[PDB]
Amino acid sequence: TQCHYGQCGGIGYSGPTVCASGTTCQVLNPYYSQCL
Repeated sequence: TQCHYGQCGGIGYSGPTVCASGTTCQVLNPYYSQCL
């Protein structure tokens, strides 16, 4: 699971899209999404 403030990823990101428990994948930009 992607860590806090890590890039969970947006469109085109096939890596760890699911953030760790306690963090939410928030889409900031189309391709850039971060675990807040």
